[PDB]
Amino acid sequence: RGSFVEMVDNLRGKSGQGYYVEMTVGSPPQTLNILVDTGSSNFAVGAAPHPFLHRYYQRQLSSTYRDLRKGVYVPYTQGKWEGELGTDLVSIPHGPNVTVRANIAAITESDKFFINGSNWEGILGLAYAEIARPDDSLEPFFDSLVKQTHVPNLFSLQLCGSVGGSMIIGGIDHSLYTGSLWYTPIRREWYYEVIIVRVEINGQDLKMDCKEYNYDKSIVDSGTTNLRLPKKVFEAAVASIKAASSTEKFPDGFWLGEQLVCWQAPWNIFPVISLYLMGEVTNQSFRITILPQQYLRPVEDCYKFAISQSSTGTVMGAVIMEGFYVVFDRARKRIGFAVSACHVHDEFRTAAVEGPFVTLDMEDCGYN
Ligand SMILES: C[C@]1(c2cc(NC(=O)c3ccc(C#N)cn3)ccc2F)N=C(N)O[C@H](C(F)(F)F)[C@@H]1F
Ligand code: NA
Ligand code: NA
Repeated sequence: RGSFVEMVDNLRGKSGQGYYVEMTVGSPPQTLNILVDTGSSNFAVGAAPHPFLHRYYQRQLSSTYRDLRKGVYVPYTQGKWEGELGTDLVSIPHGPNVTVRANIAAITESDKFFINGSNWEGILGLAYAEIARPDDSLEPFFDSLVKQTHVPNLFSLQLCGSVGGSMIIGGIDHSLYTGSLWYTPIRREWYYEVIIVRVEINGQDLKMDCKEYNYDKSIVDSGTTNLRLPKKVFEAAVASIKAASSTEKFPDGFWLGEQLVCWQAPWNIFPVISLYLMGEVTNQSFRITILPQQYLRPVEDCYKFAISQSSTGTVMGAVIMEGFYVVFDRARKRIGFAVSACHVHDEFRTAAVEGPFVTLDMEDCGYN
């Protein structure tokens, strides 16, 4: 409760490749770097010598592996993986001092899944059983951790935008954030779905039916880079950001993430984005505010516009999370946000989490 020195700084990454944590699977333990992903629910690890991989799970070396004699096939818009289901013993060396028997999908075939040049070999899906594959009977890693140990049912993430950060399993570390935590209800335990109730660009409202913000869902997802916005909201958001900054002109492809843009060694024209999220109390909300620093990503002085359009709803990816300490408070069905002690900023403006605000009709903002 409160202080977890052994877990601080337990994430690494490369800009553009996500954040991963060291884990061990089997007996004797096999060390693997595993992508932290709050927008999926399978613990899926490379188990065959794909050329992009530094290492992979060799089930044959493990005395504690149990075969579930069941295959899984998992396609996405981009690519897919297939593998074999089983269970084995898992630890997190820079996490709690416990070992749990967990489901593992040993990935035996993949396309456009693994990143060439990255340092991770699997994915730790931290969301709920409802979106596990093949079906909701394949219990996720975190539910196994909680069922088999005294670890409380919550974890928190500080993603520092090369990259690093902290995954605190079982608690909150107060050194990772400043000011207060504000909480939004997890609307349904599948993804970490939340409800956005207002959006402002430099404190001007987009003024849309708030149902549009959440069409068909909004989620918090450390396994995606961009702030992704429903097409209609995305149209409104860039129209308003373009206008906000038109002191400078940029090729239009830029706004679609189709070309990059460059300077040397300009931020103050770019506006802040405020998302107000449904609060814990009736008619109460709070707001989180991000900086151009989060939505303009460095590529290597050339940046990518990292807000993009979506047909799967809003996705608050690593772009949003890197401003904030984010507490995934599963025991109470709520996600807390606070200003991260490590967020990328400047002398003028800071990322911010403020409340309470009075917002009426917040349940209308949910899509059904
Ligand atoms: C399972 C999945 C996934 C994520 C990544 N993520 C990354 O490669 C990555 C790269 C950079 C950053 C950062 N910052 C974070 N993540 C790669 C493959 C993959 F299948 N997880 C999520 N949430 O969304 C992906 C989707 F549903 F979109 F397909 C997909 F489900
Ligand atoms: Na328990
Ligand atoms: Na603090």
